Amino acid sequence: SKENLPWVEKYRPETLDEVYGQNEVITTVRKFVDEGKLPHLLFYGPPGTGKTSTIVALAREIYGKNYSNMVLELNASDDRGIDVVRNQIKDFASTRQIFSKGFKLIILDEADAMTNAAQNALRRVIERYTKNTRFCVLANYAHKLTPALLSRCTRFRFQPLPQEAIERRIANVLVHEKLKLSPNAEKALIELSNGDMRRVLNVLQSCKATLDNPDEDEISDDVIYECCGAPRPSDLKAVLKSILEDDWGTAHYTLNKVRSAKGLALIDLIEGIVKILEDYELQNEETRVHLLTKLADIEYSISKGGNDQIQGSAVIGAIKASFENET
Amino acid sequence: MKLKLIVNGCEAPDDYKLLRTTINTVASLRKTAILRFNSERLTIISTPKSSGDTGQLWCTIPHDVFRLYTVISARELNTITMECNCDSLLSVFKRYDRVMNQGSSSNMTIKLQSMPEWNPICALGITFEEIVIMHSFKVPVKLLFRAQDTRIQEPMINYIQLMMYKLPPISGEFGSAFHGFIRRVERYSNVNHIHLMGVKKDDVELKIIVNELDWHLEICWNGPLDSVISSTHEVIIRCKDWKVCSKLYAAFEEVVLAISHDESCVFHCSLDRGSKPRERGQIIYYIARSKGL
Amino acid sequence: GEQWYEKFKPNCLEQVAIHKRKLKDVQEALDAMFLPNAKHRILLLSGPSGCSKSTVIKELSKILVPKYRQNSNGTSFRSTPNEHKVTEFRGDCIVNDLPQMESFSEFLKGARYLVMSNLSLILIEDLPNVFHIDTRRRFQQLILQWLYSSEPLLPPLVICITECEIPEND
Amino acid sequence: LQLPWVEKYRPQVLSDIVGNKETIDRLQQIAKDGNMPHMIISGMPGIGKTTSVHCLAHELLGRSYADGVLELNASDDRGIDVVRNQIKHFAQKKLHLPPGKHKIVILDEADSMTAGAQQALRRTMELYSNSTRFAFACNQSNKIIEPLQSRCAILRYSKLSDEDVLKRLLQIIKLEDVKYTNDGLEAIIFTAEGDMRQAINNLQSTVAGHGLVNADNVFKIVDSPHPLIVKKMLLASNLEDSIQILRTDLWKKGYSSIDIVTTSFRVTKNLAQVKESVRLEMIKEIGLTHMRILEGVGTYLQLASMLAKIHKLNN
Amino acid sequence: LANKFSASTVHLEHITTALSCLTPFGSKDDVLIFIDADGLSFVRENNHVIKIQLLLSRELFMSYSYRNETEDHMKLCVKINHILDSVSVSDDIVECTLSYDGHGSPFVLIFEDSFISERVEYSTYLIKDFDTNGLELDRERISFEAIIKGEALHSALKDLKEIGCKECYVYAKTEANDENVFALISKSQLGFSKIKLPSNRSILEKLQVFDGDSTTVIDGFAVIGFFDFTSFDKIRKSTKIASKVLFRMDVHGVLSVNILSGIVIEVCMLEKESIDEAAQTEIELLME
Amino acid sequence: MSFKATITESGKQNIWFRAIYVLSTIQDDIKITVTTNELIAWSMNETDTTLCQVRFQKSFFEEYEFKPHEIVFGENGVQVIEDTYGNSHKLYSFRVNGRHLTTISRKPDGDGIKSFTIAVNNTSTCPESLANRLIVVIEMDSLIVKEYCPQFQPIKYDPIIINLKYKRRFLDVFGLDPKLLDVFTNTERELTSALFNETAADEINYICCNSTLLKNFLDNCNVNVTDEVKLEINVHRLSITAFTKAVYGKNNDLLRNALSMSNTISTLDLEHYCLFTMKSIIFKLKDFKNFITIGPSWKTTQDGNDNISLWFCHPGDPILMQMQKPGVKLELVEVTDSNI
Ligand SMILES: Nc1ncnc2c1ncn2[C@@H]1O[C@H](COP(=O)(O)OP(=O)(O)OP(O)(O)=S)[C@@H](O)[C@H]1O
Ligand SMILES: Nc1ncnc2c1ncn2[C@@H]1O[C@H](COP(=O)(O)OP(=O)(O)OP(O)(O)=S)[C@@H](O)[C@H]1O
Ligand SMILES: Nc1ncnc2c1ncn2[C@@H]1O[C@H](COP(=O)(O)OP(=O)(O)OP(O)(O)=S)[C@@H](O)[C@H]1O
Ligand SMILES: [Mg+2]
Ligand SMILES: [Mg+2]
Ligand SMILES: [Mg+2]
Repeated sequence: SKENLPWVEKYRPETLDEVYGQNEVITTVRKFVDEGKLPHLLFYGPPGTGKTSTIVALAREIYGKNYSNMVLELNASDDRGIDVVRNQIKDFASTRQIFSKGFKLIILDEADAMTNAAQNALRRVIERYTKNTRFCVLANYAHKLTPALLSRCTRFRFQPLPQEAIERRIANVLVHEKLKLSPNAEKALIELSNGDMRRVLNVLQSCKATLDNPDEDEISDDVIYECCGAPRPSDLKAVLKSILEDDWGTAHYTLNKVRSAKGLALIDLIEGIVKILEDYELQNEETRVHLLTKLADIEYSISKGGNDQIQGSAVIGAIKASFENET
Repeated sequence: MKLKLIVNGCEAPDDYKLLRTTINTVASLRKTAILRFNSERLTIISTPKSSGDTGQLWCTIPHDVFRLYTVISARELNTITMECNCDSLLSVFKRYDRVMNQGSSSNMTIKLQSMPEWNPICALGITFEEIVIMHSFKVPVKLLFRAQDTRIQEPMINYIQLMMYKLPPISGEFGSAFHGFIRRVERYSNVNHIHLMGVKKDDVELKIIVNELDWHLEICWNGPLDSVISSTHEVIIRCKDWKVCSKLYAAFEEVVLAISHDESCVFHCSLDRGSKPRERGQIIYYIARSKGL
Repeated sequence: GEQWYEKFKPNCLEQVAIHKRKLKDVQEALDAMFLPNAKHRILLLSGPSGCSKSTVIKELSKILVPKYRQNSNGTSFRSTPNEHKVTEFRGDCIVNDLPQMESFSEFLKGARYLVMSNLSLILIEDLPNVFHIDTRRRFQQLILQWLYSSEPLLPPLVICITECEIPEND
Repeated sequence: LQLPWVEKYRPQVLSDIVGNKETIDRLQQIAKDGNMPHMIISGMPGIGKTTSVHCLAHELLGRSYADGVLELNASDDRGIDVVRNQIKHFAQKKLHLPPGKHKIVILDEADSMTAGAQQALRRTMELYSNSTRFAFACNQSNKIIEPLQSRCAILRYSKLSDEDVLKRLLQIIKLEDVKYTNDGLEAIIFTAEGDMRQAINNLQSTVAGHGLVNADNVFKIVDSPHPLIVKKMLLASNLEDSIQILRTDLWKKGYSSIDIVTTSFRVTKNLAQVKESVRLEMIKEIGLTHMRILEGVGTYLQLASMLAKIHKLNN
Repeated sequence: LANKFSASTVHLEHITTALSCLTPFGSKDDVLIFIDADGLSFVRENNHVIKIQLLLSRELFMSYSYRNETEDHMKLCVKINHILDSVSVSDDIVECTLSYDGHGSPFVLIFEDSFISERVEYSTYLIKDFDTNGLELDRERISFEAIIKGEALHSALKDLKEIGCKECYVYAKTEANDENVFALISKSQLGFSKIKLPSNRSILEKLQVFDGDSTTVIDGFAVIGFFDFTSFDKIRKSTKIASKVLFRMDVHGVLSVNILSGIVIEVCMLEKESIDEAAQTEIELLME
Repeated sequence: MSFKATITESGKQNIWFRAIYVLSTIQDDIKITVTTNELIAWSMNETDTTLCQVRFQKSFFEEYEFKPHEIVFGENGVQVIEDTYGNSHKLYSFRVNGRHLTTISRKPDGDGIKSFTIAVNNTSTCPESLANRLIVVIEMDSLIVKEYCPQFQPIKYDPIIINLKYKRRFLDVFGLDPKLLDVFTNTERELTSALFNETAADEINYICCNSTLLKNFLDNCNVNVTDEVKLEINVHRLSITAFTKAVYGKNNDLLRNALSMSNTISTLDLEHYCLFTMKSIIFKLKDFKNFITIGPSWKTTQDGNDNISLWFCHPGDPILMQMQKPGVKLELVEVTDSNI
């Protein structure tokens, strides 16, 4: 059954009606299919915005139960070399229709991983077979796509999911499976999602697993932070205040206590402090330059692995030195 | 240094077949082979070290095969060591075999000659008739130094960790069945590494396995297999080695197998001859663990 | 209809757009290579595109080959005097019973016979598929065998290589 | 399912091609005279290279187009064996074309052929040039080996001007009876960036999605080009403004960091407003950021630090 | 036996010959096995444009046991690595038995000889969401139907394979006075070649060109189907053992081939999207 | 139809296919010349060192029609040749890919051919699509018909008369065993029927030998190893050796190993031998090896046995090999070494 599947797959939209946050694109595609004027599509966007789900739902709507033999889907997991493009795709696009269901769709998922030769060969396949064949190209990085392929496909940008769409989908998930989510917990979940629905679903599943009895227990912000392990906003505010106001010893003690009470990671703390500082009042540009450069260098050092205490002291010193420029 | 050999296929067909088998086997493994002509016997060696890894083939042919056997040299035991291209000798041997099949009593004469027209490099002047057309072949060959010849040595196999397996004669009632058993695994496309296993208590049984994430091939033998005068003995070997063993088994009768657990495989073939009994020519093939346990 | 660079081709050695010094050097080298027992066996001409390598080679052959070519006694293929001053290798020839890599070999093993009464200048401008590793190795081995060959007589061999870059291809 | 207008209204005669008037007139004269030489047409994608070559071949041949044109392309195998057999036999084929005409081998997207294929093409052109002519079409002319270039006349197609795009768009709109305004056509031209295929596709999408063509309607389907936003981000007086542009117009719109860095490098290459040293330092910082992103740290903080370093260099 | 499905037989040669018809469909694809009381069905689909379905009847198997009363049939999937060679096989009779116990258990094939015992296990795979039954022929509207001998069709397919055929044209025409024309026109490096079957009953038996309806037969209309030879050559092996071949074209352009040898093979292949003008002109010239 | 010919015999089909395959072996494109009396399929390599000719008489085909006056398309292939007897001969020559012709002429595996037709149509009422295309119609015994229209390029014919000169020299020098007189008369008849013209410097050597021995020797030879072939003729024996020359590199290192394979027979075994009074000649092996196999394909029992005739002269002069069949003539010309 579907109950065994992870929520990221159990709650995969089955129809375009369940797709949220892409209203303009959804309406444009509805009009295209209704008027029978669907052009070559290029869905460009970051991970987990609903490109694969949207195209699958569109294919279901156009055909219905024939989606198996009306659509050819190729992704990175499959071989997509020049030879594959020259034989399999060419054969699929050069054959007549089973039931004259409009056209044949080719979903080149994760096409940004295709080789340049494959794209060059595929451009003329796209151009030659367009009377009864359609192409959809899904990508997260456009610079990996050849300029000609970009020009020959109508581009649709999948923006990060707005807050309202994610709230609606969370409400639908809660209704489907008995569970309660506090407004503060929902706000924290939205903040940590950063416009990714996969993160939303994974965190919700893990938070339900965190709750002892998922029948009468309500998800709270504390549960969300404990499950995700990310710092709470209060900890970030306190550590920033200590760094910007307290002495070196006090700041070191505060940071150590904050990151040892819950075993927090320094990368998350630095990201939170950066986000907080990005919306502060600065009277000098050199302060911002110092903050940005030093913090970016510290994150780069952290990415490679080093001494945790050294990096924490580096963050504290960089912040203190940069903020000394003011006044 | 004088070398003169005379061969007659009509007389003593068994030893002629032995020579054919040795030449074909050496030519089906590598490009060049070592020939040691001694006062008592002729040795044909196919080894990777020339002048797991690939296996080694050693063939010993008694001097009684050749009607005339004149081997004279200044080295001990009048040993003459040569390096010869297997393809040339193999082609000459096909020519002689078809000439004999056409029906003739001609004798093949092999001599060593120096070539000033062309590590001294010499030629083998293989000459035979065909009823008459004179067939002559100057096969290039390289004379090998005494020390270099001494470098090549027969592999040694431990006899305490090894158990011999006696195979049914090819001419017996079980010969065809055992040949089919051997060839069972020579018809699968992607199979490259077979897994031979021997179980003691039919006193003993031999099985061939192929394990894969998708495939599981397993062949048992139910015929009477004897052990030449503890039950876990397995070895992984390439399919080419097993095919070579299969071809070898189809020619000889007293075939013996041995599996040194996770160490190697030994395939021994002997040709009995009546008279005490004459020296028994042998063919020994050593196969190294392709993958191992 | 005919393109001018083909219509207005040189009719003599004096119409070739080649400097005097380079022309004299090529003349001397080629004349030396035509001697009964010539020290030099291969003339390797390298240069950019359209610098008149093949043009000057052919123009010099038209004058040199008739001078050294031994007269025949009615052994010519046809009644014509066998106007074959230059023998060139064609890299797109696909005969039936021959592997591709063996094509050039089959050319060279024939080219050796174009000496004395059958004297002809062997020009190699259309190289085999040297981008194939095995083909390139075979070509190098054949050239080495030609250089180290042990025949009393060989025909002059000229290899014209147009030095050019290979654009970065996908 | 009607065909898209990019293909429905594909020009069939050279006189219907807008822009590059000089080269199109030269092609018309070539078609009239018929003495077509070997040629290489290079230019930006979607400006009328394939269309121009096909129209020239059609005008030259007519009833003999099918038997006198051998169209090869990237999607079709174009190896050394192909040159050895198919191209060779086509060149050897003896036709009966009018006195001043020759067979045409259209090697579209010729900048992707293998080196061995081009080396064989050298000989096939050296031998079969009396009755066969080659019309290479590519984006970069240098991608054809020099021996082949030596025999071919080079035509570089320029980027389409606004006037030609507007004229062709107006003709298409009149044919389709599409309702339009001035601001909408201006926006379509601005977003086209000289690529007429992109312009036609955007116009069709806008009309099919919203009906009447408007500036807002066009902007809905098509966003502002990424390079212009990046250029505005780079050319800034205050670091705060550059950060605001990067956040609102690039990060929040769903643009990956790698794309932003690559476009920043491309823009800095062609920018001519500051001294060489400043541009050099900007390129250096962009390269450092690209390195730090390729190893996994594709965060917004890295781009912010890159902008801060660039601004410090400017001052 | 104590298994959901267990069959045993001695006519291993027939099963091997029938299974040898599945080779041309590649080695990186998969084979669907349908188990039912009626018998065995082997299904392969390639490029979503060609499919083959081979039926093995109950009578062929000496003993058949289908104890899965819960479901009238069982679906399983097997990867074709070298399974074609596995079921390929001296003097002594060889008994072939197939065993399968529900989903999650390997498909077991055991060969029993006088002194040799073989057992091979094949792992199963998740059934592809793609429905292999999506490609079928509509019986209501059949453009034309033909009956041909297997030997002649196999010879023609071999001839096309030899010349390196690249594109294939199936041409069918029915005229008055018992005039039947069935031809294969190959576009290849040779140019355009034509192979026309005779009007003799022994080779070409009986023809209709309905024009779409399956009821009325008209005379003068020619049905032309354009195919990629890659798909068309995948039935040559099936035709080699064929005793009779039934061809059917519908208006939609799907080609159906029934191969009768008590083993029946049904193949459906699609037609190419469009026909080039030069190809049509050459077809007209060749047929005049 | 401008040109029409048909074959209705299995052995004739076999020999035709073998000849076409050999010609495709020598050269990628085979040259077919059609005349009122014969059809000549020939080839020559790029080095101009080997020339292979196979002439099929009109009797080789049950039906043979040649109407050059009807040809309109490809007029550049029509040629006219003057004759010594005040006559003009009209011929049409074209070039056809040898591989395609071979792949069209092969006998199907299992099926039999009842008729094999070759036709060229370039008349006034010739469809444009059917212009400069060779028409081939193959009928199977099962009433199946196959049609092919491979492209052919018109060309001009330059006759080779080296064989004529060699025959003239051979007759002048060596012109008793009645068979030798019959050979002399046959050579004289060949010289006279041809529409073209006819001390110590008149070296000429002739050897007629049963093709069985040479064919058996050559079948075993491998061209990849034994590149060269050397013939030694004495007054007592004939030796044929397939050999290779050793090549040594920088430090006297073998760059290419040398192998020899020789067969010697007595002159009594030879059918005929005539020497100018140990004569050694050297040439290539591949073309001779492939050429010796064309004749036996027909497997005829009547007329004469399968004998090969060899003519040669001083080193460096060409060597000529000749074979005959009831309606076919096979000729091979090769260039020999000039070391001595
Ligand atoms: N608009 C949406 N509405 C509802 N659920 C969504 C939406 N977008 C994503 N999801 C959920 O998140 C999952 C992500 O599926 P995808 O469509 O493959 O995401 P994506 O945009 O393709 O990410 P990439 O680019 O493939 S890494 C879906 O299976 C849903 O469970
Ligand atoms: N005065 C001239 N001198 C030399 N070449 C000329 C002259 N006039 C015309 N040409 C032609 O210009 C072409 C260039 O000469 P080539 O010798 O073929 O160039 P190249 O040195 O061979 O370079 P590649 O390798 O062929 S691109 C030839 O086709 C010549 O026939
Ligand atoms: N100059 C032009 N005038 C009119 N329409 C044009 C012009 N350029 C492009 N188009 C239209 O855009 C379509 C595509 O143009 P193409 O010529 O195929 O693109 P392109 O210039 O060849 O780029 P490549 O090389 O294929 S990536 C044509 O079919 C026309 O409808
Ligand atoms: Mg996806
Ligand atoms: Mg040149
Ligand atoms: Mg183009």
